[PDB]
Amino acid sequence: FSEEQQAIWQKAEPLFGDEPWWVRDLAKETGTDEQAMRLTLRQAAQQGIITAIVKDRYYRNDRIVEFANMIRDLDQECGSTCAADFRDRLGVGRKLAIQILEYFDRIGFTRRRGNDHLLRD
RNA sequence: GGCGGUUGCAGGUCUGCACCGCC
Ligand SMILES: [Ca+2]
Ligand SMILES: [Ca+2]
Ligand SMILES: [Ca+2]
Ligand SMILES: [Cl-]
Ligand SMILES: [Cl-]
Ligand SMILES: [Mg+2]
Ligand SMILES: [Mg+2]
Ligand SMILES: [Mg+2]
Ligand SMILES: [Mg+2]
Ligand SMILES: [Mg+2]
Ligand SMILES: [Mg+2]
Ligand SMILES: [Mg+2]
Ligand SMILES: [Mg+2]
Ligand SMILES: [Mg+2]
Ligand SMILES: [Mg+2]
Ligand SMILES: [Mg+2]
Ligand SMILES: [Mg+2]
Ligand SMILES: [Mg+2]
Ligand SMILES: [Mg+2]
Ligand SMILES: [Mg+2]
Ligand SMILES: [Mg+2]
Ligand SMILES: [Mg+2]
Ligand code: NA
Repeated sequence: FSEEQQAIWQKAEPLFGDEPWWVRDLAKETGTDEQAMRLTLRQAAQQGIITAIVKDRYYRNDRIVEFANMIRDLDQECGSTCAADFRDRLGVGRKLAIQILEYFDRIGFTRRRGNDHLLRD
């Protein structure tokens, strides 16, 4: 973190609860230039503090670990995790549910086969 | 009706519907 990036992070940081954040919303909320916020969160993600599931949409890393354990729970009730079941269980729209699931697919946590996300590890 | 929107909801996925913007 530069000095400008450290001042906007102390701003952005308390706002990271259980919900994901778009860069642009973080920026509107803390009175910071959108692009300046974009670079600060990218460095926050290089540190290992927050993870972008899609470009500019971030969760705290411990939130990700909880989602990974929800996939383990559903895998064991159903035999696998599909979009519809995950978004039912999360209580969120299907679009965020698929963003999260496709995140895990591309880190190799799960693999997609048809509608299912199968535990890979 | 056309073109759009890091909008929402759905269905595996780039479309439908809704809402907004410009015509
Ligand atoms: Ca894990
Ligand atoms: Ca299933
Ligand atoms: Ca499995
Ligand atoms: Cl959430
Ligand atoms: Cl990623
Ligand atoms: Mg939502
Ligand atoms: Mg629903
Ligand atoms: Mg909603
Ligand atoms: Mg999606
Ligand atoms: Mg497939
Ligand atoms: Mg019309
Ligand atoms: Mg459009
Ligand atoms: Mg937005
Ligand atoms: Mg767009
Ligand atoms: Mg949309
Ligand atoms: Mg919009
Ligand atoms: Mg379909
Ligand atoms: Mg496809
Ligand atoms: Mg397309
Ligand atoms: Mg429509
Ligand atoms: Mg109307
Ligand atoms: Mg109107
Ligand atoms: Na939990």
